[PDB]
Parts: sequence; structure tokens; C-alpha cells
Amino acid sequence: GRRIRIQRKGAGGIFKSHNKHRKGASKLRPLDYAERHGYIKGLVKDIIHDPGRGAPLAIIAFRDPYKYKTVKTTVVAAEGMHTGQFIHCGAKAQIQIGNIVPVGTLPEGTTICNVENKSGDRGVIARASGNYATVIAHNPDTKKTRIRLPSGAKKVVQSVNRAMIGLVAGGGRTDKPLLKAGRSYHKYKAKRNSWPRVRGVAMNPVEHPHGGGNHQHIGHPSTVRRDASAGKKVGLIAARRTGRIRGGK
Amino acid sequence: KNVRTSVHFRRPKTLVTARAPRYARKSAPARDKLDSFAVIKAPHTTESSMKKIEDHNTLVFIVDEKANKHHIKRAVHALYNVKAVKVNTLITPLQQKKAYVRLASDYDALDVANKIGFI
Amino acid sequence: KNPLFEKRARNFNIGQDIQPKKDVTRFVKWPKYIRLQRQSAILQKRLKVPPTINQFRTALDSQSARQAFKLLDKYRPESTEAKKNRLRARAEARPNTVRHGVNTITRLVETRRAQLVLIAHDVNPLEIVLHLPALCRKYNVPYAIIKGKASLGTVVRRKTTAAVALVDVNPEDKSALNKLVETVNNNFSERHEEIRKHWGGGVMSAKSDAKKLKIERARAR
RNA sequence: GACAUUGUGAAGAGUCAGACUCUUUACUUAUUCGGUUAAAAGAGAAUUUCGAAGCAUUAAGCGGAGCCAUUAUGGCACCGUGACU
RNA sequence: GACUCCCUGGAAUUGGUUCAGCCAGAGAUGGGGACGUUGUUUCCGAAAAGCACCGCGUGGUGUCUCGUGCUCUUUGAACGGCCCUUAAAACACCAAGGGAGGCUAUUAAUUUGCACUCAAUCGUACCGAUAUCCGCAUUAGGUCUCCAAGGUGAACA
Repeated sequence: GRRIRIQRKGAGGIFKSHNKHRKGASKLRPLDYAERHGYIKGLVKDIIHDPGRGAPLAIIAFRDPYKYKTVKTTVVAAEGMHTGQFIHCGAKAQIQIGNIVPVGTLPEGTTICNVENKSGDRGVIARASGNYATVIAHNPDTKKTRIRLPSGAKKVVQSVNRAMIGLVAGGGRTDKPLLKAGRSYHKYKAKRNSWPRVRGVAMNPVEHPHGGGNHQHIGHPSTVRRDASAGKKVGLIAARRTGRIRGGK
Repeated sequence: KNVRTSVHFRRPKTLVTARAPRYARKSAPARDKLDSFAVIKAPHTTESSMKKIEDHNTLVFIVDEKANKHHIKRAVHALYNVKAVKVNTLITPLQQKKAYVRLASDYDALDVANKIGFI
Repeated sequence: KNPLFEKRARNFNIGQDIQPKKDVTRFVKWPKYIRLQRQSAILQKRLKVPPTINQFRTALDSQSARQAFKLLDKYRPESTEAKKNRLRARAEARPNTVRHGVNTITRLVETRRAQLVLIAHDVNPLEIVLHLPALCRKYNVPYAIIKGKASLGTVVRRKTTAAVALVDVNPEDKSALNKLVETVNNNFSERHEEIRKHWGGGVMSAKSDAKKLKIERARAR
């Protein structure tokens, strides 16, 4: 047969991200002396909308400590952040919404966003609109902190990993139905080529393992193993279970 | 150990010497082949050219395809001792450069054409 | 005193006046060849060195090396100026000298004709002279690992030389050679038992040592 | 899974007769990943927030020694510190 | 020259105001001012042009006063609605902060205005379609755009 759409996606042709009008990558400041031995004050100059992203971006201006110049930072805004606000970033910054501080200084149950998976990666976790992580526990002896991620997982990080206090702005986005198909068209026009989605059973056996037959049926179990080949890994991959979830999970 | 106030290392500036060749690559310089004789090829003696000469004090020449308006001005001056106030150039569909040279009010294009021969 | 000459100090704390031009040498991003030089040296210090390689790290002390070079400079080969002056005189018409070259020195040692041998401590590749200490100790030829192949080459009117040997010395410097032999043997020949056993390297960084000391103190407390 | 890249230490068990084998653990220099315009790392020494949409650059001060012109007055030029090792 | 901005002053018995909005003790109404792109002229260009007419074998006369609009096109102003859609980048010019520096009250630095020289190279014809293109061709096919009169009528039917 021929290659399937999933196989074709890897070549990065018509499936590249549409980033002509993107305003930049959301990143905390690079870790440095100010953030490690105190705090640095920046001014929230702008709150803008980034195409393809449901959370607004905050343009924040900082003063370069080593030369006559101002440095502008782009990061997803926490709810409540406003233009003209002062954001303090460092180890000595207080517990205020929008401040960027190490997770080791926060009390249990604190709500954070833009959490650093590894010290210095500039914020990688809890960046979608309305999302947040929570500070579950600390361990001063090993200098570590347990946090709860938006997916419900629990992860251990170094106590010096930085995060922004508060949750990401723009929450509640996925509550209004996209009543029209044109709405989804415009949605994915700003993100990438992943829409519309054609069912495999509607295809021919040359393009999909599910295609073919005098009736539109899969014919084989939809649960495929983890180590299946590239052209066969379609359906519920390495599914531990199937069917409607009855109870908590 | 050479106290450094900048975290960036740039290549140190080093002396650069101009060429002092031990022999000329070319024994003698090539002679400029685009002199006045090459620049001006032959006058244009059509009815339209005659009208231009008579009515606008403008000579019409067929010139080399590598000559620009400065070349045409200088060549005309050196060949006919006439100043040109303007030079217009076109390339005909047969890839021939045709130049209209408007002489200053002092000179008479009709007299110059009479002297040259095309008339 | 002019009242208008008022001191205006600058606060360089965080979030204050821009930082001045301090020393950032240790943080400079050095070019690749410099980085490789430094990292190679660090690796040589860090890795454990077998005794036959480590024996070249311990060279003659400064005073003994100065004495050795003072003796050696008395028999430097014929200079370029001397050669120029000698050439025309000879056209109109071989004292004792320092020998050099690993092959020449090896032949002299194997023939027991060299009285003192000085081996450069920084010969690269090291296999060129890796046998000379053992060969000299086997043939009972006084030998010393001295600092500077460039220094030996200067003594010999060259750029570098792996090793030098003093085959024969004048009666004026016989006593100097004897003293040099005693000093060289005291620290090189008789200690062969320790030289064959001593393992070099294994030195950690200051930061690692500090961390280990902090851990030890914390556990003791 | 085995062998090589693959180094340096501890504890336990088992084999032997100081070695090997494993299991756990520690180190960093091989190796790998990340941040940065490679900008304050480790030891030691002294001992900016009432969350105000302002500016912050081409050193003041101190000390030490110099030069030029007619003691002095003029003008012009360095070093250290300020900026801890 | 709408919008915007400034000064005075202090508003409920609330006012101003758009087709629609909306605005005001964070200073409305009233009164008085500032700015500016689009644009207009009993003005130069300029009637010596073009146009219309009358003559001669190169002349002459006139080219003027007004109105009107749910009218169209283009331009401009000011707003409102929409997005899980938010609607380029570079070059170049200008401005501001800064005050390193520069000339030394009949000198000088320095701007201002006139006068002067120059502005290279390549394309420029014509068709652009029921005959100049692609379709075997002078083929009922296909092939990107701009300008758009009167009547009837809602109307580029």
C-alpha cells in the first residue's frame, strides 16, 4: 500500500506550523545573578494575543544590569496581570500574582504556572490557558519539591526551579461550542494542517489499515501494541483499557 | 593574566600587508579597444534621421553596444569637435544601438552632417 | 575647598546603578583551541597516571636545574657567528660538546659512554623518551628529568631537543660534574623503588574538594 | 542479552587463595541533555516592594606619584581605590 | 479642516449628544483658544494653451453666470459589529533623552537663500483575443486586471 497521513506528517512539508504572525516564544528570563541572589523588577508593557495560542502573552521590559539597554521578555500572562504592573523575578521576590520565584519558597497548595521542568529551561509546564500546577510538598534535606501537574500527575523537581505565581489567563475557553465547521477551520488555520479529519474506515485498504470492505468496519481490534510499525500504529495505542470510564480515573 | 572586562573573545587585530609582486602577471596592460572610432560606428541616414537633423539639431548615429551616453558624448566631441547637450540611446529590435545626439545651440547639426557626409 | 566638588557614590546592588567593568576572565568564552588546551591539562591532572608516565612529572628542582644548566652552557655547540668566523679561516688554511638526539643518547647509554643524561620532561609524543629513564638506570648512567625541551634546545642552539648527554668533561668542570651526578642520583636513581610504585594524578578540583569536605564535616557533626 | 567504549572509591554476600565475582551506593574526568551575548560558580574575608506605567550610559570622591608653559598661576596626563581576596 | 488637545469654572431639579453610539467631580454644559493630514480659491502656472465659430491667401470673436441630489464611483474623516480567526518583515528617514565635544561679542564654528555641474545600465513597437497567447488551425473552448453615458426600473437585472 501507500503511506498513511500519519507517516506523511513527519516530513514537515504542508504539515509545518503556521507561524507567520506569532509574537514569539513564551519564556522566562535566563537564570542569572539577579534572579539567583535577589530579585529584578520588570514592567508589564503589553498584553497581546498570540495567533494559535489561547492564552494571552505578556510583554515585560527589564533593565540590563551590565549595559545601558532594556530587555523585553515574552511570557504567557497569569490571570490578573495588567499593563503598568511591576513583576519581580528572583529568589527574594514576594508571593504575589505574576511574580516569578523558585518553587522551594512557596507554601503547600500554592498555585503556580510556567513551571520549570529543569532549572534554567525558562518555563515549560502549565502554559495552556486556564491551566496551573500546585505545590504539594517540600523536602529541604534533598532540596526538592513535589508538585501536581494539570493532568493530575505528581512530579518531583528541584527546589530552585522557577515558576510564575497564579494560573494562566484565558481560562474557560473550551466551554463555548465551536458551533460552525468554519470556526474549526479558522482555529486550525492559525495552528497547523490537522483538519478536517477523515475516518480510516472511509478510506481504501491502500491508505489505512481500517480501509476497505463492503461494510464500513474496522475488522481488527483497534488496540495496537506500542512497538507496532510506523504504518500500522493507528487506533488506541498501547491501550490499557477501553470503553466508557465508570468511576474515577 | 590579561585582565578581561568582556566575556567575548574577538580575533586579535593583525598587520595586513599590501601586495608587492615579484613579477607582473600581465606583461603589458591591455589596450582600451573602446576608443572613439569603435564607439561611433556609422551615421543613420533614414528619412526620420534626416527629419531629426533638420528640425531638432539632432544627429543620429549607430554606435557600439558597449558604449554609454558618456562615451557617446566624448566620442562625438573628439570626432567632430561639437558639444552635445543631450544623448538619447535605444537598442533596435536587431540589437543595434542607435543614439540621438542633440548638439548645443552654437553648432548646426545640418552643417555637421554636411561635413560628415550623410546628407 | 570647593563646595561644588561633591562626592556622588554609585550603588551597584541589584536593581541599582549599572554594574562597572569588573573582571570576567574566568567566564570568558574562549576559542576552541584554548578550550582544548585547558581541558586536556585538566584531564591529565584528573586521570590516574601509571608510574612510568608519572615519573616525568617530578623533574629537577629549581636549584639543581640551575646548576645543571650552568654546567651545560659551558659546552654549547658551535654558534652561527663562530661558524661564520671559522669558515673563511678554514678556507684560507672538535672539543667536548653536549650531545643531543634520542638515538645518539641511546647509543651512548647502551655503550656506557655518557656520564650524565638530561631528559626533557615535556616530550610529546612521550613514547620517544619513555625508555630512557629505565635504560639509563639499567646501564648505571646518571640521569635526570629536567624541565624544558625548549631550554635544552636553547643550550644546543636549536628549537627543542628530547634529551642531551655529556659524554666527556674537562678537568676544570670535573668537580662540577661530580656534584651534579650526586645531586641527580639522590633524587632519581636510588629512589627507583618509589618511582616504579608511585601513581600520579587523581587530583580533583577545588570545588569537588570543598563539597567533599562539607559532607565530611556535616556527617561528623 | 553479551562484548567494547568503561574510568575512580566504599559497604554486603559468595568464591577461592591477596585476588575475582556479583548486589547497593558514592565521585567526575569519558559520555549525554539543557541555559546563556558562556556575566558574579565554590571557598574565604569583612558585617530595590505602602506591590507608584519616571530617568538610569561616555565615574564622582579619596590616595599616590608625573609632564608642559611663564616659587606660585595657568593646562594636560597617568596609576590604585571606589568595584574585597 | 469634523476628530483630538488646552484655559476658566464647578454640575442633581443631572446634563451634553449621534442615524447608531456614547461622554462627564479621573472635571460635563457654557465661554475662549491650539493642531492637522483630505481640500478650496474673483491668486500665479494660464490663455500666448485647448475648444467652438467667422474670415482671408495669415487674421478675428467667445470661451460666462448660476443651481440641485437616499444619485453612483474614487478619496478622506469619524465611529460601531466580528473572531477558540486579532489581521507581514526588512531597508530607509525622522524625532526625543543624553551632553561627550566645538567657536569665542563686529572674530570664528555654523547654519540659511541664490548661482552652477551631473544623474549610468536594461525594457519601451503592436496583439492581449469568436484571427497576433494555449488548444495540430484564422478552432463556438480556456486565459489576471483598470475606466463605465441617457431612458424605464430597487438595480452594473
